[PDB]
Amino acid sequence: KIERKFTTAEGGAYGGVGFTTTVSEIRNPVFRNESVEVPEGWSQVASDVLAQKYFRKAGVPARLKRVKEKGVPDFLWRSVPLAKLPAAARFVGETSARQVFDRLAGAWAYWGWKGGYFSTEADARAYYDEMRHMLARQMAAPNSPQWFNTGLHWAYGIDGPSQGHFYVDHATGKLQKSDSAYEHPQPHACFIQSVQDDLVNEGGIMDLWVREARLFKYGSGTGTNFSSLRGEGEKLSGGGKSSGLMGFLKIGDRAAGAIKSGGTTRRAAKMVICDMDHPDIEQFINWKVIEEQKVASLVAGSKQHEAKLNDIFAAIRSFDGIEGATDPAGNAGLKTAIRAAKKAMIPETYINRVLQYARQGFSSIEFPTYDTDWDSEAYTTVSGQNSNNSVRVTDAFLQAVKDDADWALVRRTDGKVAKTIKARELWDQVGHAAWACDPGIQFHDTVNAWHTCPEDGQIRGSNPCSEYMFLDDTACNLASMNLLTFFEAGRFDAEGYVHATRLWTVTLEISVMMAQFPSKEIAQLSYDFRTLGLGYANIGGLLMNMGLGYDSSEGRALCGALSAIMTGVAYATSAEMAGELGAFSGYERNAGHMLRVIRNHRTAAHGHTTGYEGVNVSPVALDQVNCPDPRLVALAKSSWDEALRLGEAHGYRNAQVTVIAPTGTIGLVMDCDTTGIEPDFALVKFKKLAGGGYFKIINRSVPAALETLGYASAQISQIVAYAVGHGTLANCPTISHSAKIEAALPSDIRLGFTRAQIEAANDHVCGTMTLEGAPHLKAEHLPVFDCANPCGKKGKRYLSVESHIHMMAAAQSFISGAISKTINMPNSATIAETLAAYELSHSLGIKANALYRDGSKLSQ
Amino acid sequence: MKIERKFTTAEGGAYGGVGFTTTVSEIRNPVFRNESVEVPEGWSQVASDVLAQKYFRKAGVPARLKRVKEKGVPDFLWRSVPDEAELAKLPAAARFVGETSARQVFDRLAGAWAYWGWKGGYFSTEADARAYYDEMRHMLARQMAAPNSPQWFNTGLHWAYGIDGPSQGHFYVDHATGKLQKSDSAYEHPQPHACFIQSVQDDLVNEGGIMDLWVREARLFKYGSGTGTNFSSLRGEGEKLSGGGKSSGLMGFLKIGDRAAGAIKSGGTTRRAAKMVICDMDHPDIEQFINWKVIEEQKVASLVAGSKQHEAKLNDIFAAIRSFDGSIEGATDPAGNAGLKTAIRAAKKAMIPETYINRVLQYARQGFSSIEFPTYDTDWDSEAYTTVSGQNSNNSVRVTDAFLQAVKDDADWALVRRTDGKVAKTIKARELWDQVGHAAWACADPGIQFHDTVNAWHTCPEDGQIRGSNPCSEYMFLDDTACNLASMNLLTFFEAGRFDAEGYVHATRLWTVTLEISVMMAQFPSKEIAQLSYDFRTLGLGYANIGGLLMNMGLGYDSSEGRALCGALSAIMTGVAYATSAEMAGELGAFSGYERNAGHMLRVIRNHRTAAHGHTTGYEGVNVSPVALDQVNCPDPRLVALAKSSWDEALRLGEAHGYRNAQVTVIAPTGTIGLVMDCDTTGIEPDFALVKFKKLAGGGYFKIINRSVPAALETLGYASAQISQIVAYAVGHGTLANCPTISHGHGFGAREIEKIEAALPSAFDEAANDHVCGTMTLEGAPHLKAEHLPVFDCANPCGKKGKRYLSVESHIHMMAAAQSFISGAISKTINMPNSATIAETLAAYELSHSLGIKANALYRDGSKLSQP
Ligand SMILES: Nc1ncnc2c1ncn2[C@H]1C[C@H](O)[C@@H](COP(=O)(O)OP(=O)(O)OP(=O)(O)O)O1
Ligand SMILES: Nc1ncnc2c1ncn2[C@H]1C[C@H](O)[C@@H](COP(=O)(O)OP(=O)(O)OP(=O)(O)O)O1
Ligand SMILES: [Mg+2]
Ligand SMILES: [Mg+2]
Repeated sequence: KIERKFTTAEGGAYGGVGFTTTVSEIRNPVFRNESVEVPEGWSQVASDVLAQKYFRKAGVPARLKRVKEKGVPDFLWRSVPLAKLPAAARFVGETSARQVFDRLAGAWAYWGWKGGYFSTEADARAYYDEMRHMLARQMAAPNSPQWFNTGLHWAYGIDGPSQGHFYVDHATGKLQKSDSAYEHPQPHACFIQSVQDDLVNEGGIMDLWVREARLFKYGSGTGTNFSSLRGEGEKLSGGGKSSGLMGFLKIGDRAAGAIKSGGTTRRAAKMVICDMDHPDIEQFINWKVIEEQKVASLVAGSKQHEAKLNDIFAAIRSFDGIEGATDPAGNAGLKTAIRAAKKAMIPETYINRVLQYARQGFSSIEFPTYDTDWDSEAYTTVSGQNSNNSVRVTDAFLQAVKDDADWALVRRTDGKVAKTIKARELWDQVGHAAWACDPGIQFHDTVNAWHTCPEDGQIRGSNPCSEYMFLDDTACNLASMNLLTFFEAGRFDAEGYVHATRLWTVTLEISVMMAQFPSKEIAQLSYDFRTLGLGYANIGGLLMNMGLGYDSSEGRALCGALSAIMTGVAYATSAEMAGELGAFSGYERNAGHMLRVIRNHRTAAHGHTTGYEGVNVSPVALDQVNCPDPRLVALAKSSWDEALRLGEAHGYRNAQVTVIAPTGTIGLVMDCDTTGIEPDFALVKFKKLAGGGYFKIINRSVPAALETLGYASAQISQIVAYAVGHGTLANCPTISHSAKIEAALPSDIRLGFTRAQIEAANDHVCGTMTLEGAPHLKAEHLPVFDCANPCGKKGKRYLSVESHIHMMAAAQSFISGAISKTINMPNSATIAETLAAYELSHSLGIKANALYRDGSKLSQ
Repeated sequence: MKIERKFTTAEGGAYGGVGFTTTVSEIRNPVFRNESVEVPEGWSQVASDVLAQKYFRKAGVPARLKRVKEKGVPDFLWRSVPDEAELAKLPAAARFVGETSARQVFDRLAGAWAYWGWKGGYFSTEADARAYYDEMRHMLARQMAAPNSPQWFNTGLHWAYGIDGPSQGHFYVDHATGKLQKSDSAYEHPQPHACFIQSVQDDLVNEGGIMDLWVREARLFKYGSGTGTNFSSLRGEGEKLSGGGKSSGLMGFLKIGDRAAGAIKSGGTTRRAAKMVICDMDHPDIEQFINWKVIEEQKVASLVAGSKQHEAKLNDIFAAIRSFDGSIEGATDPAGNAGLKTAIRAAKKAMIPETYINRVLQYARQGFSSIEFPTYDTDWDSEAYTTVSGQNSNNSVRVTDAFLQAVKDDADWALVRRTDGKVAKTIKARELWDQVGHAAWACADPGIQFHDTVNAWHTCPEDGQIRGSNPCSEYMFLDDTACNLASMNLLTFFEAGRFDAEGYVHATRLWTVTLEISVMMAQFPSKEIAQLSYDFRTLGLGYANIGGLLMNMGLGYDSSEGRALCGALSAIMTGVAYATSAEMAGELGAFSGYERNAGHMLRVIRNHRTAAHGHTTGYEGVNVSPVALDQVNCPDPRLVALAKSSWDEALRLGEAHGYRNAQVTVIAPTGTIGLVMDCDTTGIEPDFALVKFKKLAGGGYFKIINRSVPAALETLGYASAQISQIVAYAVGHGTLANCPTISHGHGFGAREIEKIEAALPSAFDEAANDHVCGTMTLEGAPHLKAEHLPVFDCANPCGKKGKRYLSVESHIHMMAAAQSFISGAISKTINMPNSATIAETLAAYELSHSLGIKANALYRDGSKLSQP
């Protein structure tokens, strides 16, 4: 039975929340539509995403039916389909955010009782309402495929023919294939597919491209561990040798580059992992490195070709007295030009080719040159630029870290040593590759120390963002909650955080039941383990609304405390669903292992530094000391004391509870100041609206931040004008008096007018873009405003590399799947410091990570 | 059906008068050796090497065998399996060996044909089956004919040795029930088909779609087969999807299957994947298809130049820091190192991206004073050529007669969309023709296939138009069908100065039966191919060594007589083969798809027939009239009579019972089976040199005269006293006796002994070199008349001094004489001199269309970087 904490039955889901109307549009130097209706306090980057990312533009009719069901209530009856109107208006597109809200949360609760997740009809609406309130309050949101593909058959009756998509009955447990692609929604965007050492059969190499391409066609991402593939030189039973791992990786990389995510600008999300003991590991590590060099040589050689080949055209037309010019015997400078196209390594074929054109009386040569733009032809020529490539490393390899031991790259066919190598020498290649370009790293022993069901195999791979780590051929449904939107007044709504987690743990399962999967194996494996992926975001957005730095043990404490609460309330919620409907079919097989993941969790939640069973690196305990504790750190010990006790009685409905996803698109309709576990990137940003947009404003985070500290209202406006500027040169900048000030704060003049970069005008008319060296503010209270990058042109302080990592390790001891992250390092970063970030990550109990040095790639 | 004997007697068997002897085959680097090779005495060392290293079953052949008695099966046709009881009397190493004699190959080849043909009811009596068994093996031993390599690899392994294995994804149709089945075994049903034409639909991930095609293609590449597909059904780039968004275009998905083909070795060997990609001239992306390989060759060259420049210019940066005095960061800055500022200057003058100059600077700061920047070259197998795309495909363009008309009329050309059929973009037809000319002139691609000439001879239009071909463009039929090939060595039918037409008709009939039995015995790599191959049963009988036959008859390749002979021999082959098909349809019925295409095929047969009677008119529904059989110029008037009689009988029997097979003849390249047959020339090709290298058993070669040169000059009438002087002019006297430029001396009398005997190697280290090692040509030779000189023209000039060769026109007109009597097409790639222009390449494509040719391809010498 579910409660009611944010709504009343009399007011419904929208009592206390207003409503407005805005207009979304595009145009180049013509997609439009204006009726789009959006709730209160909603931004337009929120409103505009929903208008063409999540709205349906056609296919719903004007007014349509209910259907008689008898199981459960009237308000959750499906809708199904024109002589009222002409050919038009039988053809309408969505227009209000409540239309999608009611079809998302309605289809949630509709299927929800079909499975019997409710006790009474009173719970159905008390859940149908309570969840729409969090959608309108931007409190939480599921993954984007749910924002559109859920509830079109429930609320509108949209349907069509289908194939390839297979599901299972929620009541019988039988494998079925779909006759419709809409009546069974598709809530999953992550997939961890498998691949075998085989070409043409199912589950093989060429089959995987067929499996990935139907994923890419729908918009989902996929990740695969390819180390099952035998290396280059491994023999064939009745033939010769294999081409190698990289040769087949380039087939899939080329296929990902040609298949768009549903046809739009979005690239294909694809992850390519390889074990450290693979014979072709050095080719895998240096894949992006040498392909990046091919891009560099393509632009250098093409320009050198275009120049020299025209200088050879020079000597034949500089000749006046004939065309004896083709001969490299008697011409003004053709003997100089042929040795000028040599000299620069131009192949002899294209030099004779150019004078072969001249003998036909030809004017030109069409030799295109290439650049370093990322959508160029050069990058499309090379491989790798469509895959995220990580490396699976065992703790044994990083125990040859210290002993300077020898590493065995073992063959796949006959499990025999193919080549020996110093481990640090191989570790040296990993540091250089990521320093210049990739690969990411995933610690195989750390991720499997928290694997809930190892009897069904080891954790071998991840999704394109390394956030979801379960068995192969498993999907996952996602949802993240905007953290700061429970924060009104000075306390934080723990009353609502656990109600949000408990309620959102349930809706995620209901689409493990509601779903229709792109393959039959993934369909059953999903039903068998009912994996979940609940996360949070915007924690960096509140951590200074809090009033305390991102790089602060007082902040990692709060992070690990609410990360413990969410995952604890989620596991305890899943144990409550296992007593009413039964644990997931794969639990009893692994009841001994899954329960050990949970006791290791709350041992890390009780702050204990010891007592861990089966972990390779003991997780970072939760800081009992430095947490602000608005009745919180004890609440984290409360849920896992209850999740362990409840799970011991009924098991668990889900094998995994939580993740941390890069809530990029989904964090925009939520008005999340920061995304995922990240901090904010600036104290100054912009924002669009109807007619024209991107009038610059001040990050509303630090007005409320300094309000938390001892400060008067006019006594922080203080610094906003110091940071956003005055929008005029009207009174005492260095470019006032004399040489029309309706630039209206764009923050350029269309100088050569003698101005020794005295752009304190920019510091004046447009603000310092930073609070470093600001009026009034106490020195000890500015580290609480450090961002991801140095704020502004003259800002110099930022959150260091360990600030990002230590924040991660504090949360990962209380999350099922890894935290997705790529930390920017300064251009100064050396190869030693790059491995230092990886080596620090494993010692801190992190499962996966990714680096990027500033200015390292030609894609700048 | 009755099978007669012409080459054997029942008492003599298959090898009566055929002597067998044993040789040695060996391979190594500056590895594998077979000390056991038994071959017919006439076989060369090269043919033995091909047999031993490619066709012999190298392992798994049991040393003791035992027959499996079957009911109704003659005893000599019984299967055999390992004799497990008698194998245990041997050391474990001797129980399963490899094949050792050509007889084993011959026996298991014809044994399986006779065995399966018997169960299929193809033989009237046991005597006919034994005659077939005997005549088949005799021809194989006598190098008169050969099936395509997959038959040499695979046919008879299960029938002769019981060799078996598991099988997935392969299918066949039961000859008795007609129901589709799945193979339990990988060897019981042989896989004799080498070429496949495959369809693809405008779909990404459904069966028959794009990604599924790569799976199908990969399945063929693993076994060693080649693929051909017309991709014109794929959406143009920018065509909207009804689910929202555009398609990324045809070239993007072509890049996928091209990258897959480069990563899959055909047959697992060092061989490359045989892949044919075809686009229609009205496709919206036709411009990117035409200039595809043109741009990729530039990308290769840019990689060669850009990498070496990146190497050279970035090493100098290190040398500027290493020879700096010793502050090593007042060394990394160019403000304190004058030589370093010169290096960065020379690096940016080379257009090297500065994002890469900051890296090597930051790299030197940490202590490393070295870097590996790999540099690429123009070799075909190196990393540069596999980085780019297209290299794993033969790109052909499919041209309509209306387009060629629009080029003549300077009309404009619409590029039709695939979804709605509306005009994507209008282009001038002539400038589109100029790109095809410029592309093929620069990087050999694209080739061309004439859609209307191909479908003018399509015998089964009710089941669709011929849309594509096989990798070498000889097989042309419906999509999702295969074809088994076999070629006859024409020269073997020439002895005592006359062409044994009676035996040629005999070999055609028996090999037509053989190829049809191969359809019945086969298993196929997909259900649709298995069903369609069962329903139409296309055969690919062909020939080789017509150029070697022409030279042996004293006829030039570029002559009316040589073209009239090939047309007659091609008319007899296809005529007898079609008449044999019609007779087989008399006893067992026409193929399932014939009844609805009868009026269509019989029309094709009539045009073949009227082409045989010499009529320059009398063709039904044909866009470009074929080259009718030259009646007055053929050197043997009896062959012109036999051609007319064969097509009269082929149509008469077709009118009665139809035909067992929808296609029947083809001209394959015969590259490997030509070596095993010891054909002087392959397919329709002429010869290439007047002196050749003979391979010795242990290793090394030594040059000899083209064996057809003495036979030619005899036919023309040159006396034996003149023959030896003409040959020694070409091959040389081997060793410095008779020279008039530098010979005997004034010196060594001791080291002279075998200074001189060491002069046959023919490296020679003025015109004294031409004396001992020969001119290697016949122009300017003693005794030889000037009107007989063209008889020795070859595709390439011979020797360093030789200057005449066969014209491009000679090649094309020889094709046109044969194409009129070929079911499919003729695999040909014409090599043109480096001096050729873009207009001359288009003229070659234009001349081929006007002469009834179905497809062609050109390679200008020196055009590709791949050519050393
Ligand atoms: N023709 C080929 N060229 C190159 N690599 C190939 C080829 N065929 C297969 N491979 C590679 C792909 C895989 O890495 C590996 C196994 O492929 P496949 O032969 O289908 O497996 P298999 O399970 O049948 O084993 P085996 O080949 O030993 O019988 O060999
Ligand atoms: N996501 C994609 N990105 C790029 N091209 C795509 C994508 N999906 C399909 N295509 C291309 C592949 C083909 O060229 C063409 C049709 O493929 P597909 O959409 O699967 O066909 P379909 O038969 O389902 O038709 P339709 O898209 O009209 O419903 O579009
Ligand atoms: Mg295999
Ligand atoms: Mg589609």
